[PDB]
Amino acid sequence: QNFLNDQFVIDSIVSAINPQKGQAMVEIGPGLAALTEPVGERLDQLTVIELDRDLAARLQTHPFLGPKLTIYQQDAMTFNFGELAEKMGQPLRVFGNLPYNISTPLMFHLFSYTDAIADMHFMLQKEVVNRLVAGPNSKAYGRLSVMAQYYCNVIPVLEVPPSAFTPPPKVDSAVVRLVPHATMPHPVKDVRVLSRITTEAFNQRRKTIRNSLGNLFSVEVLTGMGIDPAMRAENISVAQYCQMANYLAENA
Amino acid sequence: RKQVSDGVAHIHASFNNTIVTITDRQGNALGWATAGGSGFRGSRKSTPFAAQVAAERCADAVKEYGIKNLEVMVKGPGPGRESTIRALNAAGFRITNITDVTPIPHNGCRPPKKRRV
Amino acid sequence: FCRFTAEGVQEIDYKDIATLKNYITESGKIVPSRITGTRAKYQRQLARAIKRARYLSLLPYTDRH
Amino acid sequence: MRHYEIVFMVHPDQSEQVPGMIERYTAAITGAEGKIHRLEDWGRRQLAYPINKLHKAHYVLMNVEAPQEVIDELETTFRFNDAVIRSMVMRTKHAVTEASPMVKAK
Amino acid sequence: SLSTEATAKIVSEFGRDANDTGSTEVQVALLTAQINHLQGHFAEHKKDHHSRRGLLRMVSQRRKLLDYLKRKDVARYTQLIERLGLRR
Amino acid sequence: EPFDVALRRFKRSCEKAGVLAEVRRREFYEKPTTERKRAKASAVKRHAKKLA
RNA sequence: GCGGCCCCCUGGACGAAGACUGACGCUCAGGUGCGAAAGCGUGGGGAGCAAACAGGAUUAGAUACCCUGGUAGUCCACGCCGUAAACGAUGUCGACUUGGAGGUUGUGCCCUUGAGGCGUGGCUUCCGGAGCUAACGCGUUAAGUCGACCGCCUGGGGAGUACGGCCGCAAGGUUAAAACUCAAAUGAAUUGACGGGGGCGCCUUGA
Ligand SMILES: [Mg+2]
Ligand SMILES: [Mg+2]
Ligand SMILES: [Mg+2]
Repeated sequence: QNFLNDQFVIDSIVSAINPQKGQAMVEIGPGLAALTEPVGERLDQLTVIELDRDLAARLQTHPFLGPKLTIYQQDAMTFNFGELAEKMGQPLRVFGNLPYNISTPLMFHLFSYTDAIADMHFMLQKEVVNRLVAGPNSKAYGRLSVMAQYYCNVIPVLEVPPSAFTPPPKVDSAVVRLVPHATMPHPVKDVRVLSRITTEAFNQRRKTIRNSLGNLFSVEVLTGMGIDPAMRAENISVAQYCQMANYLAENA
Repeated sequence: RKQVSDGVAHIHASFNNTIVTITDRQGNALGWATAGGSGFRGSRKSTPFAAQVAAERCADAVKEYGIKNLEVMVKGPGPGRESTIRALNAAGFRITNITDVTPIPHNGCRPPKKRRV
Repeated sequence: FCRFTAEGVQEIDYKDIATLKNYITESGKIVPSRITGTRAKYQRQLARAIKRARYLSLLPYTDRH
Repeated sequence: MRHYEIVFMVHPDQSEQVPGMIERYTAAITGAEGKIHRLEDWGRRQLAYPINKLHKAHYVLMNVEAPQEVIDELETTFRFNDAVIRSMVMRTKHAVTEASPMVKAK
Repeated sequence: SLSTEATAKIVSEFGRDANDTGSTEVQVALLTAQINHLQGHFAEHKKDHHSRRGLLRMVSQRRKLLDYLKRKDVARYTQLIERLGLRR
Repeated sequence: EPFDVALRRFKRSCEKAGVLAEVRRREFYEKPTTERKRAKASAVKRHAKKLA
């Protein structure tokens, strides 16, 4: 597990977040006081979840912070952010740092709240961030990056050396921000069709899509959509993936 | 109520459990017991004692069906072979054929992968 | 060794079940050559012979069958 | 031409037609201008394990020097003739005339 | 890989007498006959690469012998390749 | 024929058959490189005793 | 790389004893072809196993380690890819140069036979002399002594990475930089730590 150590990049992250009132801000994983303090400072009042009840006591008893935040002590994947968006008057800014096994769940739970979230701002490991922003025709591309880029516009904020962290890992990591689309540029009939199309395709990414999505559609459907079935799964943009999803859903 | 006597006894022993079953000469089951039904779970389920107790439970079941003769065969890699068959010597029968009948393949199909432990 | 070498020097054999029985376990498996005392040349011939003898049910494969 | 051993076994309940089989196959050999150096039967003989759920089946040997062609004929005649339950053909080094140990035991 | 009798026909054709074996003519002839025969093998046995490694050795051996004879005597070379139809 | 002497006779037969050692070792597949390495490792682990 | 058995076709090798050709040889840039495992292509097959995946557990967390499942794949025919610590990390060919204990496979002579015992090729394993080697070690199957030709290296990173060309269905392969940066980077071997020990203050590794 990790949390940051050096004021230069702490200050860079909290300043790049631009946390002020007129925003429905909520931290998750406040962790070490050093990086939760500047955001709880700049916001006149701030909401937070900590997963740990002991750290939640450490910070809630801290007079810089307990008087200056409202604090919650539970697994955030239980947490009803759609009601917190109502209680905070406008859709949320959700942000912070974590041990990040939970990362994959965080994204899906955030996406379960794409209406209730205004934006997300989080640190993550280099490979998963570069995947999350990957262009369709790259080895870094794939199913989770597809779903992420489907739900939101995604934007690297800044990148951080491993010696910057309190227990310094071996692994460089970056803060990234993302934005649930105000209207989906890719309208879809359902997301489960996307999720299964993408998993089938990426479970078979070395073979032709005739030997991946063509295990379900015909070649004449695919070419009828304007898609060459002789491509590989990692040639395919989210645009034609959502077109396939709509085709599956509407022809079923 | 049926009384017959010609008996084949099968011991099916494994590192989780030992089943024991009694059959006629035809191979038709007369009755059976395990260890797990003897009541032991987890670690106790695969012990020489639990395999004796399983044999006692079968010995009671055959008292109702047949008891004069038995031919006992043994299978699976598990513990308690001696323990369960000497528990057939309880209410002892007149038996003479013993070998295992443990399945050995002549280079049969791919076993599971080893545990990463 | 030299007495077992004479067993090889004298003969090369298949269908002599009486001699094949000198080189099998009761469970029907082939005996390893070091235990037979015979030289590897004859061990190969014996193995080939035993395989044929099993094919024609002259010898069992196992104890049971 | 190639010397061969041909060795085969017949169902106990068809063992009576075995002379007719020796006729059919020996006529194929001499009708190929091949020659024969042993013909033997070892009677009904018990099996180390069941063949086709049977026991006691009848065993036969030939030592032969026919051209390759007709060996495949009589071979495939074994897959046609269900009275033959198994056969093995061996491209042996020489013609051999001394009786089988299965006979010499008598 | 040839019958003694096909070998006998070839050496009694291309050879000086029955005492000759391995005059260049004898060699290239029996080697050629073998190469001709093996076309029937590989025409079925496409995947028999380990066998065709021997064929490659044989055709190159044929080439080497022919070229030696060509520089040693063009007449023997030309009448021999004529008889075998070589440089086909 | 005492039951426990027939049991000893049986125990000798299954020991001579090696069947528990076989079914023990047969429990998993193996990448053939590792039994190759283990085989030659045992071969030298043996040969070191030959020297006196 | 090749392992049940039989058949059918088929490659190479070694010994025997002559006979025969008559330097026909070796090496080999380009070139050509063969080339594990994985993956791809087209159409089958799919028992067992099993990336991915799915679900149950474990753990501070666990993405692992555990379990119950499970697709691709694994199999086959026909295409492709063309890489592996594809390593004896040891180019190919030829000559020479102490020994010793085996293994395997021909062969000759002697066998008193049957064992034996004199020889005598081939292949192959382990010791080790000389010599060689930074040292480790290699050592007549050289890493000794040498002859012919081919391949390859020129500090460490940047980097087998860029770019271009080629090649590939795609993966990728292949050929292949430089800027820039550092005073090293590296091989072997010696002595303490090791240490967790392990045995009995002492020898010394379940670590
Ligand atoms: Mg395929
Ligand atoms: Mg494969
Ligand atoms: Mg490159």
